[PDB]
Amino acid sequence: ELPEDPKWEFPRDKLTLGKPLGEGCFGQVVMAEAVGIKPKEAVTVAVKMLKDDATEKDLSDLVSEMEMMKMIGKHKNIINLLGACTQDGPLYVIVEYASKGNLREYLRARREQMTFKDLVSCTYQLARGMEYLASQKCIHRDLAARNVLVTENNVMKIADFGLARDINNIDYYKKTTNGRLPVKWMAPEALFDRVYTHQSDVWSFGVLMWEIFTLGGSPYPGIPVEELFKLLKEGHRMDKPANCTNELYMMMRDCWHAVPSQRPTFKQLVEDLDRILTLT
Amino acid sequence: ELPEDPKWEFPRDKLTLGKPLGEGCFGQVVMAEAVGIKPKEAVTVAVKMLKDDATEKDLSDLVSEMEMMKMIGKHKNIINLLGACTQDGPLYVIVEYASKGNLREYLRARREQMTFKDLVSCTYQLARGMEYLASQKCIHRDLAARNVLVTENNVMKIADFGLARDINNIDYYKKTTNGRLPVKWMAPEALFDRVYTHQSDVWSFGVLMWEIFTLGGSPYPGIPVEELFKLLKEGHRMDKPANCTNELYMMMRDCWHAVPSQRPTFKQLVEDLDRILTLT
Amino acid sequence: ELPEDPKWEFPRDKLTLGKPLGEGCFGQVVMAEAVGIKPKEAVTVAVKMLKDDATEKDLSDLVSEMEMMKMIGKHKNIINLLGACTQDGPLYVIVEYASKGNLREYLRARREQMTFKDLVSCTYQLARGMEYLASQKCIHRDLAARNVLVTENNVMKIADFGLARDINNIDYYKKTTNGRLPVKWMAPEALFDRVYTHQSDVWSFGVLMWEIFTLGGSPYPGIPVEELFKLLKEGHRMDKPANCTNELYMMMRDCWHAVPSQRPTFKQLVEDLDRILTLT
Amino acid sequence: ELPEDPKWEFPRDKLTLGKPLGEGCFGQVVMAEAVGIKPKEAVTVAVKMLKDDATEKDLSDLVSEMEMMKMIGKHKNIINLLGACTQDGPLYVIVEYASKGNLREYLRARREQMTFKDLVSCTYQLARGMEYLASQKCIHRDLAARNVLVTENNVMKIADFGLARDINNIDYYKKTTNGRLPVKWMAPEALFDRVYTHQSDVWSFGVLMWEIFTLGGSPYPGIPVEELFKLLKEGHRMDKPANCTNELYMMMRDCWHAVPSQRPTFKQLVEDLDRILTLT
Ligand SMILES: CC(C)(N)c1ccc(-c2nc(Nc3ccc(CCN4CCOCC4)cc3)ncc2Cl)cc1
Ligand SMILES: CC(C)(N)c1ccc(-c2nc(Nc3ccc(CCN4CCOCC4)cc3)ncc2Cl)cc1
Ligand SMILES: CC(C)(N)c1ccc(-c2nc(Nc3ccc(CCN4CCOCC4)cc3)ncc2Cl)cc1
Ligand SMILES: CC(C)(N)c1ccc(-c2nc(Nc3ccc(CCN4CCOCC4)cc3)ncc2Cl)cc1
Repeated sequence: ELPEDPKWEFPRDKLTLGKPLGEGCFGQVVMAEAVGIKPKEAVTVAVKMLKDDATEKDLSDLVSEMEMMKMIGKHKNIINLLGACTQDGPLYVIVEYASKGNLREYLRARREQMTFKDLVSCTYQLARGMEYLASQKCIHRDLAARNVLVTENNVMKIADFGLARDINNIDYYKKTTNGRLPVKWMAPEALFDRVYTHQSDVWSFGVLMWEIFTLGGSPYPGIPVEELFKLLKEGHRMDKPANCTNELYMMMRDCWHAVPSQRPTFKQLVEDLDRILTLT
Repeated sequence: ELPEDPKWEFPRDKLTLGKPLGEGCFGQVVMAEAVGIKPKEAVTVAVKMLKDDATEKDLSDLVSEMEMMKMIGKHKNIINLLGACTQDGPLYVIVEYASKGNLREYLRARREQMTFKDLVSCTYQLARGMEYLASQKCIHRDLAARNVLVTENNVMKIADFGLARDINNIDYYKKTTNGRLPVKWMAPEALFDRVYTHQSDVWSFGVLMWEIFTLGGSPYPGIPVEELFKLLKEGHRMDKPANCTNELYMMMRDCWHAVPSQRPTFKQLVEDLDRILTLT
Repeated sequence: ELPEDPKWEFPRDKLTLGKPLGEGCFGQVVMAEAVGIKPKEAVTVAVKMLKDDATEKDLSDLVSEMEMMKMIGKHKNIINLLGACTQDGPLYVIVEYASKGNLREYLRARREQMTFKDLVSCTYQLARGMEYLASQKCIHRDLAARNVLVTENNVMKIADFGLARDINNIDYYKKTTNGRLPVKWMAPEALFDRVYTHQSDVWSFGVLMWEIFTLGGSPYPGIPVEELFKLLKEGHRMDKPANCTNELYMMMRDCWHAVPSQRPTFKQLVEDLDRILTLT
Repeated sequence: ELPEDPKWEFPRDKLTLGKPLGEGCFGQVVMAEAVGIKPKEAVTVAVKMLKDDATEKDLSDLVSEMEMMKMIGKHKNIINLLGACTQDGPLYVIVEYASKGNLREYLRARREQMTFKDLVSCTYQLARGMEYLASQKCIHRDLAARNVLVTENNVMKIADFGLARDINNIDYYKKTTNGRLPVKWMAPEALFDRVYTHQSDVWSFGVLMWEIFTLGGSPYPGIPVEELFKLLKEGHRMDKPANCTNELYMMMRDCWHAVPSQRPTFKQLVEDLDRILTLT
């Protein structure tokens, strides 16, 4: 059924599936080996594919993710699309491999020992990735620690574009009902007003920072998602994590302004975060 | 709520609403006069706006239509977006005025007297408009006679982009359930397979030709939409209209091939239709 | 395609279509004559049917309306389902005929002369109809003046159940995104919280009262739907119509309490409205 | 946010969470102990709850499942709803515990040794459960081996009602787009025609039988979900599993008739399956 794309197509015989990296929401990812880089030698990659119980939504999400990674482009703070097996056979999305795993699990481990200087660097990389994304006119809609992978040598890479959208010409004003996004990372306009913008992503980024500075802590601790709907309206916000500069918490609190225009842009988070690193 | 766009914004005091051109599915259009073209004099235009009972879908559709007309661009066989009043007040979408009305009502009238040479010219213009649209990577999804307007001097213009989509980077494979498109103009893959492509639009164009050559006739005469679901699967198609070249009916029948890839592209319909006109 | 229902099926030869009563959102209604009541003589009825450009949504809405009117039952303040032509041919929904037309247009006319005593009676009937509906565990979701018909002798009848739902066992908590309901009649939880209950309908009823006491006035005069989203959050409400008891406006204002549980039930509106009538 | 239900409410202090039984699609289930049966002693139960990354869909699904289990009722071949913690705190759905696990994993294990007589008994129980469900006017929409649990003493229990629907008064004709159902278990009308009936469930049951008689085999072996769309149209079906009576395969093949009305009802599968067991 799927159409063809010559520039991205990759021969099935040059791929050898292996150890399953983990099951997802609309499929699963397994470790693999692919012959084709321009050296033409075996480099380790990750292959996202469907399961037996796949639904049409699962199918459409994975295809969407493949199509998003193509328009986004090449960047070091995001996982790059290497190749894909679409023609005659099961869909395979070939992306780069991240040896350390996901940011959440990574952080919760080292609590060798990790430093504060690292956390600011870690956050800065992510700010850079999101700045680029926003420049490409793409809204992620699912920014979280679990969705950030870390390779060998510790490079921060934003992953999982199954829910991302192309905002180049269309913004989906009053069309995005956002019922499939995790509530604890959603901005108020996303939850109640049927809209999603770059400013909505900065809110989520704010929550991402909290996860980092708590070493993989779960947002709104002790507060179930079901009561968060009214609390968010009341103006409730999370408090400062013991192990965070008073300048950092103000950045978080800034991403959490009820009014979208009053929140900082990703370019701003880049400049300000760059400053703090130099003075660390 | 709506963001701003300087290049397209138009002052409310320079607009004078008037005679209602007709009610639609998600609002209504009225005749107006606007001072701002670069002469700076009063030119007649059409203003699309919401009604009192507007829904959020109605709202989102109209905004979508405005955003689509911006990425599509300037073309003579499509109604151009002139201006828009978004800032502080009711949304107003200012597009050009078509004096004769819609193709369907237009055709059903003259049955002075109209010629066959006209019908081929009429169809050719439409083929040109759709070729351009496809080039801009836009799928209309609602091509029909009622959605084609004709100005003074008889220029064919494709209108109503509330259902159109941007296919530049994303195609919506297995996501488009297409429940809001008129069934008698829908291609089989659109109705059953959760997809919509340029080839799907050629099918609809095929039905548009039938409407033209029957002088505003209603597709599948005597067949209710409710039984069309099974008939379309059986391979049922419409027959040749008495007042149509045997070469024309083959073009229609070609747009109606169950397999999308076996249908002609819009560029082909351009070349072939151009040929027939010269020999008319 | 549609299944069969013996108890409601009505022979096509005993029906004679006629004057079109008006076009709708998902079809149209025309005046007709049907032989079959138990006298077996020609009684005037209204037939709801699809148009040529019908969509699958239009189709599904009309079928839904037919199925809703069956579970709701027999009541004088609601338009009753008389019969239906589903088997072999175009779907026809046969409901009773209302000679005066819709409440909105009706009211805007007489502004012979109508009295205040009438308006309270008119509102009381509607309160009775909605009480019954709520008892049948049905949420209308589209209560408005335009959706209330008035027969000969002036009986108030609630119509148009295409958007109504069955709440008997399922309530659709966080599933109802409500994007197809007119915003000026929607309750805040309906617009922002992805829920709809009987309390949501009382809000709409509150707006219905305003329409009545303004003689077919348009809600939130001078305020476009697009700015109503923020105003509703601010706590903005409509003010008292000159030609309304100070006791009435308090009932309206009571249907408009931000908290659903603080609004009056339909049974309460019945008792209180019954009181005022006796003292009029 | 969630309303209250006295007859089903269960005190949080009388529940002790424990070992996680496994993660799901919209939450997770953990083993627990609850004091309240009418003995008033500690009985093991299973608690379905949300995770930190829960979405509004996840939330709405779990609530839907709780509401479905209430209207369905008490039956031995389905997992019964014991209690629920909704008021003030995280939503907890308390259902009965199944010690052996899910049918799929169960079967794939014993391939002590299991007999053919068992498989017919196993299939018969499931036929009984589904007959009852259909009687209650509920469509499961997700019948599969993975969704059938087996308790101690080997009783077959149908689980996971997050996707189930109430068909009592409404059937959702042309409304059910079914994009969240696993394709390998879907009936053709479900996949292409926007409908779902009891006959659609018999198809899935047909696939369930295949899973049983292959000892937890994966449907359409070697055929990826992506090519199944065209194959299903071509009339392709699965072949007889080596370890299945020629009378059984005919029952499967009967559930797989393209025309819904030509498939057997659940009552029929009950009578016929009951016959074969007696002669085993
Ligand atoms: C979102 C989701 C779930 N679909 C998902 C899951 C995995 C990935 C992913 N993971 C890795 N690399 C990697 C390496 C080690 C481990 C750790 C695995 N773990 C360690 C502990 O023991 C059990 C296995 C995990 C991942 N590389 C690329 C990608 Cl694209 C992306 C999305
Ligand atoms: C799709 C829909 C309905 N929303 C819709 C409706 C109208 C238009 C539209 N119509 C005109 N010009 C025009 C001129 C005359 C008549 C004829 C009007 N008619 C003639 C007979 O007497 C009654 C009025 C009709 C239109 N110009 C621009 C536009 Cl954008 C577009 C879409
Ligand atoms: C919601 C919608 C639009 N689909 C719709 C439209 C019409 C009805 C409806 N209308 C009537 N009776 C009636 C009588 C007179 C007039 C007045 C007609 N009007 C008067 C002025 O001149 C032009 C025609 C209008 C209606 N009876 C039963 C029904 Cl079920 C229901 C819904
Ligand atoms: C659909 C889904 C996933 N959400 C899901 C998951 C679990 C259940 C469920 N499971 C059990 N009992 C049980 C006992 C043992 C094992 C085996 C667990 N397994 C064994 C092998 O080692 C690892 C753990 C599994 C389940 N009881 C009641 C319920 Cl309601 C229902 C749905």
